[PDB]
This record gives sequence, C-alpha cells and structure tokens, in this order.
Amino acid sequence: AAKIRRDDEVIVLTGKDKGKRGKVKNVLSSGKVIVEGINLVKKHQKPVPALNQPGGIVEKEAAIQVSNVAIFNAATGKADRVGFRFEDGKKVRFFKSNSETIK
Amino acid sequence: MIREERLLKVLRAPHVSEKASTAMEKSNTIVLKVAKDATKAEIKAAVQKLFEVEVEVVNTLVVKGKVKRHGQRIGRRSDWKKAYVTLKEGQNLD
Amino acid sequence: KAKELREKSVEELNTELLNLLREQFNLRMQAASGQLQQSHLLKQVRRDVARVKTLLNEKAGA
Amino acid sequence: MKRTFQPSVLKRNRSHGFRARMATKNGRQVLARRRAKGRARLTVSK
Amino acid sequence: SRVCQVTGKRPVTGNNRSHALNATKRRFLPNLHSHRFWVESEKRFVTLRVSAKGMRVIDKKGIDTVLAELRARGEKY
RNA sequence: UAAGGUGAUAUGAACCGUUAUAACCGGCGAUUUCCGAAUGGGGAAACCCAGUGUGUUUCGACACACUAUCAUUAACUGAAUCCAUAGGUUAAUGAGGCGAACCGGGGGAACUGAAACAUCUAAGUACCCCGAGGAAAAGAAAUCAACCGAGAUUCCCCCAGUAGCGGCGAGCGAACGGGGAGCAGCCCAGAGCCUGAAUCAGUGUGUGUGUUAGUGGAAGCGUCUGGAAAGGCGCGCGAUACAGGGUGACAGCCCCGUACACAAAAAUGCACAUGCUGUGAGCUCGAUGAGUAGGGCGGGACACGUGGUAUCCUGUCUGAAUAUGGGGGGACCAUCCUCCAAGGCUAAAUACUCCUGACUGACCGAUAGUGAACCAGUACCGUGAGGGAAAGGCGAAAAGAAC
RNA sequence: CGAAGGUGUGCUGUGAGGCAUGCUGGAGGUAUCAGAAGUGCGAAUGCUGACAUAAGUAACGAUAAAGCGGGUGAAAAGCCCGCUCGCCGGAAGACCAAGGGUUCCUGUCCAACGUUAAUCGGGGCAGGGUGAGUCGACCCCUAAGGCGAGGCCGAAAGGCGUAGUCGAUGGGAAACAGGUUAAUAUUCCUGUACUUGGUGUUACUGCGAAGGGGGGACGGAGAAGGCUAUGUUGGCCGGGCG
RNA sequence: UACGGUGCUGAAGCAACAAAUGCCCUGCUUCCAGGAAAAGCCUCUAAGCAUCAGGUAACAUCAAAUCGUACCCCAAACCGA
Repeated sequence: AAKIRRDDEVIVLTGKDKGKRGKVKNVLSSGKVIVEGINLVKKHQKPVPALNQPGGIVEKEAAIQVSNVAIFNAATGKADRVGFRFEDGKKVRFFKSNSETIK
Repeated sequence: MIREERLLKVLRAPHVSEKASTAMEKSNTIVLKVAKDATKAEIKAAVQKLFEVEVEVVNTLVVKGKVKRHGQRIGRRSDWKKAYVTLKEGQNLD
Repeated sequence: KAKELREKSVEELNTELLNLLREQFNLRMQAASGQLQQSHLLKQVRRDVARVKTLLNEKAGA
Repeated sequence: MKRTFQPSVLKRNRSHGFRARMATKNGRQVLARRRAKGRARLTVSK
Repeated sequence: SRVCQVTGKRPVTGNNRSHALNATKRRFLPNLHSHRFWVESEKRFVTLRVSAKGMRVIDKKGIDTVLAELRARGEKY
C-alpha cells in the first residue's frame, strides 16, 4: 500500500522543480523519493586517492518528499491521486480521476 | 577423541605479524588465533586434521583486549587466544 | 532451502551439516587472509547450518 | 603518610564482594536496592 | 522458641506501668516446662515442652488425643 | 504484508529481492554459553574440582544425562534392646528466589505538641519481620434496638467535632439512628431413608465476543507575493471523515491518518451451552463446639487514660451450666426484650499501579518538567552502605564549503 | 508586503506603564471583556552559570649542574648522537610481591594534557607484544577464623554449634647453563637433566582403611668449627711502549 | 654495513690467600617464658578378596590440562585530588 513506486513517472506539485516531470529513480524508507533529473544539487565532492575519485563540483539528484510528487495520468494530461482496489484477488492501483487501473 | 564439528570451530585464523613470520621461517612454528575455550590438545587435533600436518607441540596464550576510545565513549576490545603450534621437522605448510 | 532439505534422512542431513561446517571453516580461513572478496558467503553458510540444525531437531524428538 | 585506603583485592572481595553480600539477608537487601536504583556495577566484584 | 507445644502459647508483649504510669515495654512469657509424658498405647515416654495450662489440658483430654492433634498440626514430638 | 531490503551512531563493501519461502509485522515452535534461588561439592558471582551411569574410540579420550536442601507420602532397610522406635538408602510430589503499591498478621520508636516535663501527644505513624491475593481482610448475629422494630460483612454521605474520654490540659473522639453503593447465603460436629437431585473446581468440545498482524477508506485547481505556498485573491468539490501529525510559511480535498465498513491459519481471555472426572442435593430423626464461658492477679484493645466502667483479647492461677440451659441489653440487682459463644466456608460494592493500550490537560518547555529530552543512575565522588551531575536546537534539503 | 524576541528613536500617561516606528530577527502573535495564577527581586555569608578584581602580580614543586659540537625540524636551553662536567652507588642500581592494568615495543601526530618550548612523552591515533610437566596460581593438607546437614536455642528476622566443609601468612613431586626478540623467556631455541601419574609387560607374590603407629614437627639466646658466595694478589693469555 | 647492527672467528681460562649476616645448622651448647596443625611420605593390620585383583621389578609407551607471564613496583604507572 505505497502509492508511488520505483519505476513510476511522476509530476512535482511543489518546490523549485514544480510542474516538471521525471521517472522515480528510487524510493527511500524515510518517506522521500529521488526522481530522475528533478531536484538537483551541486555537491562539492572531496577528492580521495583510493576508489579512483578525482573530486569536483558534481551535480547530483537530491531527494524530495513523496507528498510533494504525484503520479501522472498520461490520459488526462494531469497529476492524479491513487486509490487501491482488488481485481482478480490481487490489489492494484487506480487513478482517482477517471477510475482506470495503473499499468 | 575430539568431535569433527568441534575441531572445525576451534581454529579462528592465522596470525600475521613479524614475530609470527619469524617463527614460521626459523622454528617451523605457526601462529594461530583460536577459540578462547580451545584447549591445547584440541587445537593440535584441529591442526592435524584441518591442515594435514604433524604437530610437535602447542603453546597457547591469552591476549588481553586493549581499551580504546571511539570519540568520547570508552570501550574494550575482546580477549582472544593465540597459539604457537610447532610443526615436526620437514613439515611445509601452505 | 528448508523445504528441500526436509525431504532427507538423518544420516544424509548430518553429512550435509558437516560439509557446511567445513565450508564455513574454509571461508573463515580465507576471510582472515586477503582471499575472500565475497563476504555474504559467510553469512549464508552460518544460516544454512542453523537451518540444518533446526531440521535435525525437528526430526529427532519433536 | 600512610593514608587510609591500602588496597588488597582479596580483602575487598571478602568484605564487599558479591558472595559476601549474598551470604546475609541485609547484604541481599542492599543488592536488591542497588538493582532497583539501576546501578551498572551491582557490587565491588570486577 | 518459648512456645507451648500443646496450647501454642507464645510470649506476648505488654507494659510495665509504674505508680506514675510510666509505660515500658515488657514480655509475658508462658510457664513452659519440658515434661516426659507416659503414653500408655505406645508404651514409651514422649518429652514435650508444654505450659502448665498445656499439662492441665493433657490431663483433661488424654495425652493420646493431644499427640494426635499435634500430628494433625504437623508438629514433631 | 510486500517492491524494496541486509537495526542504530554511519557511511561504504559484498549481496539478496520485485507477484511471491527478499525484508518487515503477528501466532505457535526450535535454539537458548556462563553467573545468579543456583540446586553435584567448593568459591574472591560470571570461576575451581568431582562422582555415578549409559554410549562411542582413530583407544589419546569424548559425549550427554543425573547427583542440593527441606517438607510430605511410599518402599526397602534398621540401633542401644526382645519386639518396636530413632536412625539410614532409594522413589515420587511440592516448596525455595525476584517483584511498585495495596492487604492481613508478628514486633515497634523518637523528634514534636502539651509554649518546661514525667501521665498524655506524636502513633500503632516511621521502620523491621512473616504471609497472601488480584485484590486482601471481614462476614451470615450468643448483633443492634427499645416494649416499636431491624435483620451477615465491606465501602461512601450524614449523625457530630455531638455524647463522652482527658495532668478534665494539650489533645482524643464514638455510637444509636437516617440516606446511599452492593447484596447471597452455606457446610461439618451423624446417622437412617432414598441414590447421582442443586452448586463448585479442574478439563475437552461447541457458540458468541474480545485480544495478539491487518484491509479498504472521500474530495482542488487557477493566479499574486515568495527561496519555497499549505498564505492573499478568484472560482469549485467532500464531509457518519474540519481528531491529530507531516509536507520548503498557516492544507477538509498533497501524504499518513480520521468517521465508517471489513479481517485471523494459529494462540488465547471472558460469558453462556455441553461431555467426562471428583463433589454431593431434597426428607426424617436427632445432635447443637470445656480447660471453654465466667472469675482472681498483670497487661493490651474498645473514642472511653481504672474511673462508678459495661464489652473484647489473654501472660498467669482457677473454672460452670450445658436449652428446664447459657450470652447481651455500659457498675450491680430484679423484670422484660433479644440472641445462641467456645468448628469452618463465602461473590459483590472497597484499596492500589512495577506494567499495557487509548485519550485528555487555564500542567512543564531545557536553571522548568523525572535525578535523567542528550548512550544517566552514566561520568565523577566514597573501603562501603551510599551520594550523584553537566550536557537539547545548522539548514527545507548536507546542497557540510571542489578549486 | 515580516510574528515573538533583541536593539535604538520619538511621543504619551500622576505612576506601575502604553502607543508608534528604524535596524536586527525569520514564525508566530493576539484586541475586547471575563477567568485562573509557579504574577513582578537588589539584598536572604540565597542557588546555578557567566565574567571581572587583585595581576600579567606570586609561583613554575628539593641549591645533584651544567657546557659545547653535530643532527632532525617551520622553529631546539629541554628531543637524538657525540665529547666533557656533575650527582646517586645498603641507591636515586638490579629483581619481585602487593596494587595498578597496556603505562611495554614500533610507526606516526602535537589541538588538549606536560606548571615554559617541545620535533619529545607514561599525551593522541594505528599496529605489534605476554609461549611453561619442573616458576607462580589452580591442586593435596591444615592454622587463626568462616560457613555449617541434623541439633540446641530464639516473637520473626536469626544466634551458637556437631558431623563436615572452606580458609595461607605455613606443610606437600620435578630444570639447569648458554643463545635469541624492537618488545617474552628457568616459558622460544641449543645442549644436557629430572618428576608422578597412568596404561602395557615380563618377573614375582599378601594386597587391602574412614582405623593403629612413626614421621612430618617446629622457641630464645650463645658459641664456635668446617665451608662456599664473593674479593685480592700472583701466575697465565691477549694487547700496549706513551 | 639500512651506521641500528649482522655473519664468521676466538688465546688463556690456573694457583694461593682473605672471606660472610649465606650453607652444614630443623645441628650443637644453654636458658626458661617451655616453643602450630594436617596431609604428602614410611609402616601395621581389619572387614575383605583368594590363586583374580592389588602390591615392587625393570622396560616400553602415553601424560601433565587450565589460568598468570608485557610494563611500573621506595614509584611520574601503587596509597596520597
């Protein structure tokens, strides 16, 4: 019963990257997801002789709150909410708006 | 007669150090980390079975754990048993 | 692996257990040196051993 | 100057150690009290 | 412990009151006595630390009965 | 129950897993070193040393079980001493230790007050000890009452700061009676008839209903400011859900929830229903608790300090009647009334919270609130019992500052 | 489009106070009229924290004592090496017990700790290091004493104590010399030893204890005599001829 | 020669005198204040067993586990903050 999952395309409801879109890269136990290309930070990576790291200003993807994103329904062209229901003895997610199953 | 299972459990590791190396080279004596409960005879048995090598004699000693400090918090390392096992003349160990 | 190991005799089990123990020992030996670059193996082996033990107990007086 | 504390381990143990405490009712009571308090070192015993 | 075996009389506390009513704690011990009692049924003497009241009771009832009672109570004699 | 996981400071490494034996959560199991009642003996707790037996051995040794004490019962054995008894060896069953408060019993202070102090008070308090239970204790009138009657115990409000007690000081302080909470009565002292008749406990089964994981769970967009919108301004929609918490500022409609509706393979509490084991109901005839009641001497308890002092308890010495009898009705006597001691059992209303869950607060918000928001009964102090701190906050996000 | 709090300013009320507003601050505040109080601090040799003063003052812990050259280093009175000097030598040397518990050795670092500096350290961090049949403990035996089945005694708790069982500071089998590590050695290695247990043997043939006896098994002082440790001198051997 | 040391090599290695508070000495002499215990050790048998075990005899083999062992120890490491 987790409404957003690893390989879902999501749209951002709030923040600096609000309105933008991207595939969820991975979801953390803390209640945050990391989405591809969305919330970007220019970390100053400190060099280390071991592990073959040169060290520089690396622009990487910081986490974002799951609440701040929403599963995008391709049909409506909009962000939607997700509900849960049992189809053929198996739980599945569905878009609240339009009532269609997520596949 | 020591049980096979027991024997396997006895021997913890080889001990690498300058002294150990010297022992290996000159006196034909291997330096092992063994179970703290492992008696000499048991250790010997383990050596014979598990390394396939005749044992002359085993000397053991208990190494006491060092007290350390990780930041502000104090904490002691574990005690462990070292065994010098002297192999018979001509016994080459892999 | 327990469902697979349940369909065995006592003698069969014992031998398997012994083998597992041996493997574990080997791993330990390797681990201490710089040979073992697959640490999870040790974890697995112990677990397997435990399972075997459990099975044995189940068989003999349970 | 010979100061009051002149340590001796055996003496300490016999005096104050766990077994001594156990031996008597009052000792037991003391131990219980300590336990209640939450003492880490219940007795002088190392 | 100063306890009549027949009756169960223990010591009890109380006061010495003086003429000026100065209470001070005291005891009242029972009038105990170790006495060999002839038991006609078993043909042997049974020693009992007993009060004079205990003795009286025994006389009244019969030693045997007393013994039985004691046994019932779980008391050695 | 799942698409994410391999607890935390704490990353990384090596890995597992994705529609179902990854992980996570719950039931029932398995494992469960040593010390500790500690129990094979010992001991400076976490160590030292056995004995016996059953199996194995590559014959060097292994393994694993048992071996405390007391009580009780049984078996065998067995002194002085003939029989016996004491004692002895086995066997079975139970106990032991720990734990907040509450509860019953055994012991039991002093400071203090009396403007000193001794009776008195503090107080049967603090404390020590023994024992028990989820509650305990008490309990089925030898009770009150007043010539009318009530009808076991316990607890609450009155009665009443009354009547009394009291160096008649300081202080102590009822009962009768009334209003309530809750209410339940039974058995043995013993034998006859009839024979399994109510009730209770253990124990299976069945039903209901909890508990121990869970499942679903409504409805919002645009625009302005801004680092960010949940704010402003617009126009909507849900509501048996506007409890609460989070989300980059204040969100019913973003998330978790909430109302509401559902859920248990397995374990288990409580109700009734039912089987089995033990237990005996109803009827007639009786019987009706003796070193006891009373008494003397000494103490204690009763609001009641020996007083004119009834009543209860008993350390001590005595000692009835026994229902045509006996107890009580606050010295004592007479009359009347009322009850039946010297054997037991008994739910409820009452007391408490170490602990679990839920919810609440004109309670605290880091010198407060627990001693302790933080790895605190820690550091540190003390031979020891024991004492005992300080110390919270970057940011929305480490983007924790490459060069 | 900036809350509380902080800090200025201006105005205002008889006063406790109030209002407004600049800066700082970055999220809360709260009129009115009622309600409740952990409701107001300069004092209590008050309590807690912070920071002054004396003051860059006294002191830097035995009056055994230093000097120079070289080294390393960012830097050397203090560290390493060297040569002088001085101090202890029945100790200020060496080895243990007790007690401590890694302080040992090596590398590395100098914030703090070291009464100064510090490259050094008993400081920080990492790694290494403690080898036993014969040393000690454990073990067998007991002393003072402790615990103590039954037991005797005691309101309870518990006290004393028999059988027993614990308890060294005492009694009880056995190892020496040399060599070696950065750091262990009667423990490692080299040589040469010893002990008391089993087990098996062949040879013999009275063994057997919870009991009997011996032994173990013991004071102070004094006196010698015999010895060795050890030292001195000579000889010998190697080196020297200032 | 990593200036720490490592490897090889190696003469004489006697005598006299002096000499402990150490050893013989747990002795001897002496004094009164009259000087642990128990085991190990040796020995004696009892119940027992009886031509078996057990004992001593050498010889062979196996055995000796466990824990301590660094370092300070009249001190900068213990008791004195």
